[PDB]
Amino acid sequence: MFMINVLTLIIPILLAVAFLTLVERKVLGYMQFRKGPNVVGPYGLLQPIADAIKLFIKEPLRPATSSISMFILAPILALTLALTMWIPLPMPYPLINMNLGVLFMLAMSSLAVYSILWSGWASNSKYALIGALRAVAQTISYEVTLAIILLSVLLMNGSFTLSTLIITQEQVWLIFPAWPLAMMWFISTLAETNRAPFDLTEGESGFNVEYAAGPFALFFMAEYANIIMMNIFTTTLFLGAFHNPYMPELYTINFTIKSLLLSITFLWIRASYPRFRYDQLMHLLWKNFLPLTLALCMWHVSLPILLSSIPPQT
Amino acid sequence: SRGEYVVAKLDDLINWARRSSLWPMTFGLACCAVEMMHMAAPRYDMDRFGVVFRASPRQSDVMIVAGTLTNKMAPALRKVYDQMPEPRYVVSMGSCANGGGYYHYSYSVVRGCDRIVPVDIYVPGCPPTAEALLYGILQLQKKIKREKRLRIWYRR
Amino acid sequence: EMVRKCDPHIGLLHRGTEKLIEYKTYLQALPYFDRLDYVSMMCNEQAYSLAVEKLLNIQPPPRAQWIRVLFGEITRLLNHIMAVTTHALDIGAMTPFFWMFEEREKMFEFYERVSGARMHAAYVRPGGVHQDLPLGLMDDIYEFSKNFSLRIDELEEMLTNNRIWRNRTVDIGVVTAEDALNYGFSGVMLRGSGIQWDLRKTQPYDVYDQVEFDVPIGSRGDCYDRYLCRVEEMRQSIRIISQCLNKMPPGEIKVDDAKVSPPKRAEMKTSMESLIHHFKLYTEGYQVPPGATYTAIEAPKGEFGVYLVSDGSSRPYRCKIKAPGFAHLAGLDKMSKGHMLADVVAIIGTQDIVFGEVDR
Amino acid sequence: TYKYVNLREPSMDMKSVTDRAAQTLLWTELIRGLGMTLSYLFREPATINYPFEKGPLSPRFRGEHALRRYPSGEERCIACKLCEAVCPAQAITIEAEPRADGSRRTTRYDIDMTKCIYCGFCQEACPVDAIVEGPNFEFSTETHEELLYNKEKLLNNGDKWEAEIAANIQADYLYR
Amino acid sequence: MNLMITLLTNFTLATLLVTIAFWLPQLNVYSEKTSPDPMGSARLPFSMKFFLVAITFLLFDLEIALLLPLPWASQTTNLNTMLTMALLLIFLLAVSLAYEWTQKGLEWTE
Amino acid sequence: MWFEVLPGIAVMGVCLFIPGMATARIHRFSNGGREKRVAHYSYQWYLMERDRRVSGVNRYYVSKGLENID
Amino acid sequence: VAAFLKNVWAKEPVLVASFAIAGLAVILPTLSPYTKYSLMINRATPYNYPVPLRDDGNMPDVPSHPQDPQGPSLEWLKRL
Amino acid sequence: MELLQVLKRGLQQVSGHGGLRGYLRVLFRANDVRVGTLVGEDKYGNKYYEDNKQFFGRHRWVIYTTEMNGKNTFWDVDGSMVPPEWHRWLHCMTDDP
Ligand SMILES: CCCCCCCCCCCCCCCCCC(=O)OC[C@H](COP(=O)([O-])OCC[N+](C)(C)C)OC(=O)CCCCCCCCCCCCCCCCC
Ligand SMILES: CCCCCCCCCCCCCCCCCC(=O)OC[C@H](COP(=O)(O)OCCN)OC(=O)CCCCCCCCCCCCCCCCC
Ligand SMILES: CCCCCCCCCCCCCCCCCC(=O)OC[C@H](COP(=O)(O)OCCN)OC(=O)CCCCCCCCCCCCCCCCC
Ligand SMILES: CCCCCCCCCCCCCCCCCC(=O)OC[C@H](COP(=O)(O)OCCN)OC(=O)CCCCCCCCCCCCCCCCC
Ligand SMILES: CCCCCCCCCCCCCCCCCC(=O)OC[C@H](COP(=O)(O)OCCN)OC(=O)CCCCCCCCCCCCCCCCC
Ligand SMILES: CCCCCCCCCCC1=C(C)C(=O)C(OC)=C(OC)C1=O
Ligand code: SF4
Ligand code: SF4
Ligand code: SF4
Repeated sequence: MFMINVLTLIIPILLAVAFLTLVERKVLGYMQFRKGPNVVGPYGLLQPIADAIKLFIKEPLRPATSSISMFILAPILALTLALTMWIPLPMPYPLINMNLGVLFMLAMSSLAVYSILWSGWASNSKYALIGALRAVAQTISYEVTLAIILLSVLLMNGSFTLSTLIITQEQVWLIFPAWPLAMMWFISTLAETNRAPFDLTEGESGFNVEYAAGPFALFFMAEYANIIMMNIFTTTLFLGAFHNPYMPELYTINFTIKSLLLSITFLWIRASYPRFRYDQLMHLLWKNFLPLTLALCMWHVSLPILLSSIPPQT
Repeated sequence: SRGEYVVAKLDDLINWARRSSLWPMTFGLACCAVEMMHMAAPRYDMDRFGVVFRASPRQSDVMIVAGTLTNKMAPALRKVYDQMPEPRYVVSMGSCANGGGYYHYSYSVVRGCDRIVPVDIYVPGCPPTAEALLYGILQLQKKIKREKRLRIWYRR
Repeated sequence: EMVRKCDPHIGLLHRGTEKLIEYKTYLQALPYFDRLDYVSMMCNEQAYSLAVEKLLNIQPPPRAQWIRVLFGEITRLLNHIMAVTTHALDIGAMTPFFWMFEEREKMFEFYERVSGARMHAAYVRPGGVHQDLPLGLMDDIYEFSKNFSLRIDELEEMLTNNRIWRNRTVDIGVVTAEDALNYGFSGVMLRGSGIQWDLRKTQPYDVYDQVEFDVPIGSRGDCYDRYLCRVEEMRQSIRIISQCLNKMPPGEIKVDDAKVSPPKRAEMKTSMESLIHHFKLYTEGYQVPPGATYTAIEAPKGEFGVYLVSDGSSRPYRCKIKAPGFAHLAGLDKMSKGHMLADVVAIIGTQDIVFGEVDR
Repeated sequence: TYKYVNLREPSMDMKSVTDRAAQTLLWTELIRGLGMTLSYLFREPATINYPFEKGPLSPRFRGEHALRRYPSGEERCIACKLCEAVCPAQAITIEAEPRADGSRRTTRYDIDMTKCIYCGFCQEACPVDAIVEGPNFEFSTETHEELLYNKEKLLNNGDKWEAEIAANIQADYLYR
Repeated sequence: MNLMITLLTNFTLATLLVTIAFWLPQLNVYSEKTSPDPMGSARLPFSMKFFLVAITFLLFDLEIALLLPLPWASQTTNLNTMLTMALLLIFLLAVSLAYEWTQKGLEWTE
Repeated sequence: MWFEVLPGIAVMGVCLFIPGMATARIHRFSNGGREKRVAHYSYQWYLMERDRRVSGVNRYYVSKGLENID
Repeated sequence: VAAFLKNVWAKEPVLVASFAIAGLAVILPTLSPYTKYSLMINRATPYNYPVPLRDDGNMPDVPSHPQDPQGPSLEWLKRL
Repeated sequence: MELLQVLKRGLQQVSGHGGLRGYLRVLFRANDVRVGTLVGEDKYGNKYYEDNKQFFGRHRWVIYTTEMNGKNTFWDVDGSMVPPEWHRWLHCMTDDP
């Protein structure tokens, strides 16, 4: 019965990642004054199915890897960590209702850089390894502002419990007291997922260009699971919805609409901006977001004390 | 028999999925690149057919040779074609890719890209219009639709 | 991260164009110029036509000159749309590419209505243009021009005040004026550095002394001022197109020397001299008097010139093609020193480089 | 007669400095760009439904070649080799002889469509309107030699497309 | 226990999809490929700057590890000392950032 | 036009709606028509194990009220 | 000192906002009338059992019942 | 409210193809459901439609026949299935069908 709950979590994750690709191609079509896919299915609804069947019977590139074992373990780790970030998500009830769900998510997203690192070293190209090291350095850079923005917000929560974050936002959204944290958080989640304007794995060859089309589709679907997940986590964190404990589907519809609009905001940002040069997003992290994030971390430490609004522990 | 029916339905499935998700690697060699970009432009929009805009060469399904193949770039074309995973296809766009074209008698031009790679669709024009190139891509999809891989495998 | 040396190896589209010109007549060698700067077709047609007409001691009729300047500025819009939108597509702004290629598609419809081909028209010929405008074309060019300023406005809304676009272009590819003159740069590559030089002002050709337009001058020599110069040249090209539509004269469109331009088919099928002239212009071709000219225009990439040598026959003895991309890509190595690997793609963008005219 | 792009010295009073700082911190031009992209989201796209909807053309359009006939069945081509003399790519190969009734007619009229540059110099060199470059652009092949047209293929293209070619010439011959 | 079941299910689904993606096109008998990089054969050049940003991540991440018990630390009854030491740790992270700034450590990956 | 993208958004939104609705209904099915007991702290687990012992049927969610005393 | 402020607010407004927010976070808890109430609320929160006192006979300020008048009251927290 | 007029136009596009069966027929063959004025039908079964309210490029279309010269063109529609007398009109070489 619990395994039914695990499958009703993880199989709709795979379906929503399948159709996020279609939604991205359609929304980027209409924002680029064209259509998206509308031939393959009715309104293109069979485009992800056709494309998945195409990729799973495409020939393997059959490369020379330094490690066979890390070449197998990098997609396994990417998919496993992409699926374990969902299990504490309170929507309105988490699958695993853990007391440190925020810190668990922060740790399991910190572990996601080994997929990039192991897949880069598993490729024998030195250029793929250099691009992998640039992607890892970008990601661990933006993890700093993830951790500190998240800490500064949870100073208003009182605990690392994700389910308490619904109770925190019953009177107001937490984007009202923490909109600078919210906007730096949103750009930091944009830079965690190698998402445009921070997609330097498509700027002129990434880390996973040496895989077959099947494992490349697995990396791709882990990345889009991370995108949908970080939008849901941002929605829980700043745009927390109303919850009737006798009608949980009201909260589910509300956070689902907000998370869809936030994922479409990711799609709409990649359809609007040029890329950063690599040192420019290093400049954006280390010289712009991190001083503001430390200043607001001091502010959200000292502000519940000066207003007498320290939240409860329990 | 029953196995004949199963390989017929499975060939129909895999051919549907391969033709309905063609990913092109376009060689922007010469003027035909501009008309490929018009076949990607919002009037014609290859992406509504599932034909994405600028897939990377290690994951592409068709190689659209759009422009003049000179002798100095013939091994680069061959190397990219060798790096493409199967089933790979090659569309020859325009007269210089087809038969050398206006530079057929030149000292420096490969007389048609068919001397270097096997070619599936020859799209004629100088340049062929973006509608004519889209016609050639739909004819390539019809060529993939009538492939008989598992049926010939079941008969071999 | 820094670029110490940039060595551009070219010749990957060297097709021996101007040796193939040496065996073909002047009419036969006209459509090679459509394919050199293959986003600027009728401008290169105009440069070759002006070279041949300068060597022939004839001149086009006034309506031919106004049609050539009209379609030269339509061509200038085509090339600056290609330039700005692919320069943004390579950096990452993929969306105004698709927004501007519909207006680009409508101008290719203008080419196809006037000649029959969407790109390589072979329409501007030595003597004038090949064929007159069809009825209703100038109304549709007016309906295009009435709306194209808003397309430039929304392109400029996307890119110009955007801080990410400014961070990719503001201190990148800075060329001093003295180095831009010494490296043989032309067009925007000069005018971005503050050099007040445009060939349609200084050495004017067909009716550019009769149209009124401004010349955008940059102030920092960077990728960003060259971007703003190309956007403002789209503005001023719309201005020239309005002045060409209002001041289009009546009259013939070929020179009325039937020993240079072919007669009409109605008189070719009726008159003996016109059939003889039609025969000899489409088999032998006209003879050009012996001499070497250097005729250059302000193409949308810069000074596009032809050093054309006739020996008296109906085929060129020599046809050297000066293109701006050759000198600009020779200056690529200087312009990328002290910059980064993602700045070199912005420098290859701000030099509007098409390798058909680079490699010939 | 010239203008200075980017020669604005920005105002340094507290109003304009606070405006630029609000633009930097509150990302006003980024929301402007998002608004323009959102404005295209709700426009109708420019995408026609090929193959069912076709791109607009004109009677001058230069597509697939065809040999034409008179309104009696007699072919117009009288073997004068002007089209292959003017042909800039030498796509046309012509051999001729007098046929059984003594008419000047071709026995070889080849057009290599993979040398052809589709510029239509042949149809304007032609003094009898025999060769035309017709309206068809959808004639892609699966094999290279299916684009090496002989006289039979060009005459069949003329018989196939004459009802359209004649009306396009009727639309355009007064400009010629 | 439910967490171990969930981790095992996620790992098993990931390993299953990886095995399917690595062995479903192996059933095809396509062809044997011979196929005889921007760098030609040159050794991987070390860059000091990537190592500096990785160590700067590690040091600020240790400072983050100190900062992580603050939502529980605000519940204390020694609030003046807690607030002083909290502002002092964020200030020392800021001073580490300023020293990394002003000695050109944040340059060419700024 | 722009409502052509809404079928894919509807499919993806139903797929995002499914896990929360599923875990709410499975928690109410597995816990006596009520929410799952949240035991983050050892006092809550202590009362929960007390409920499992005082229910008699080894299920904490079987509640016993005034009828279980005299 | 006023020209320096406008100069750095024109050049580096991120750092001006950073040092302004940091300076407010430093000085403002020592200026607020509510900082006393944070301590008062944290000591009013009963994590532990209130272990009773053996009544010796003379403790007039220790109640015998929770609803007795003597003892610490939290009407200040109910009102605020 | 003008959303109601939009939905009524969608319902009469369902009605305009002769109900849900012909509606889904043109939806899965044309990837397009809008109704037009039937300009004509050739000797093959290709049907030609106008809608001058559509923008220039959408305003003329063809619904290809399901069988032409022995071939089953139900799903395999082809741009070269258009006869030359309709090829002027469909490619907008003339105003005249
Ligand atoms: C979670 C829901 C959504 C949240 C909002 C996000 C939605 C909108 C997203 C739009 C698309 C963004 C795409 C990526 C853009 C990346 C570039 C970018 O923006 O860089 C950030 C830029 C970077 O600066 P820059 O690069 O533009 O400027 C140049 C920088 N120097 C000078 C160093 C060279 O700005 C920031 O870092 C600002 C971050 C937020 C700051 C919030 C400040 C709040 C107010 C403080 C007080 C101010 C008043 C004075 C004191 C008063 C005291 C009482
Ligand atoms: C949470 C919900 C998630 C939902 C996700 C999916 C959303 C979209 C679902 C699909 C919508 C309808 C798609 C219909 C496609 C067209 C099918 C069709 O008609 O194919 C015709 C083809 C050939 O037929 P033929 O007889 O030759 O035609 C000649 C007629 N004179 O015949 C064939 O090709 C053979 C028949 C193939 C039928 C395939 C139909 C679609 C399959 C979709 C699978 C997934 C559906 C969702 C599963 C979960 C919910 C149940
Ligand atoms: C190359 C190898 C393969 C790589 C791919 C697979 C591995 C990577 C992806 C999976 C990562 C596994 C993470 C396991 C622990 C996660 C942390 C954790 O347990 O947090 C949840 C929770 C803490 O919150 P709390 O509510 O306080 O505890 C319950 C008290 N009421 O704590 C609990 O609820 C406690 C539950 C019981 C304890 C669980 C212990 C799990 C088994 C040990 C680790 C197994 C994995 C080892 C390898 C890890 C990666 C290297
Ligand atoms: C014992 C018998 C069974 C044997 C095993 C078979 C397993 C089931 C396989 C699916 C059914 C078999 C038929 C497959 C399609 C063949 C028919 C076909 O392609 O018809 C063409 C038609 C569209 O026509 P077309 O010419 O492509 O369009 C031009 C544009 N007007 O195409 C259509 O209308 C759409 C066709 C859709 C194909 C089916 C739906 C997608 C696949 C669903 C099953 C696999 C899903 C796996 C999971 C994917 C990832 C979530
Ligand atoms: C006291 C409270 C706690 C204070 C400590 C914690 C603050 C939280 C934020 C931490 C920031 C850490 C890094 C700060 C480094 C500052 C030095 C610096 O960056 O100098 C160099 C810079 C010129 O920049 P450059 O060298 O070119 O670097 C590339 C970017 N252009 O030079 C500059 O940009 C000049 C910047 C310095 C002047 C800033 C003045 C701000 C005034 C705000 C209002 C008053 C605040 C009062 C607080 C004390 C101020 C000293
Ligand atoms: C368990 C398998 C589920 C299906 C596989 C993932 C969903 C399909 C995504 C297909 C896809 C699309 C559309 C796509 O556009 C794309 O290119 C950017 C991919 O990466 C290679 C993709 O993988
Ligand atoms: S076939 Fe002709 S128009 Fe096309 S790229 Fe070649 S030269 Fe240019
Ligand atoms: S269109 Fe031009 S290249 Fe083609 S056959 Fe005619 S003259 Fe020769
Ligand atoms: S097609 Fe015309 S130009 Fe060519 S040989 Fe025949 S009659 Fe002469």
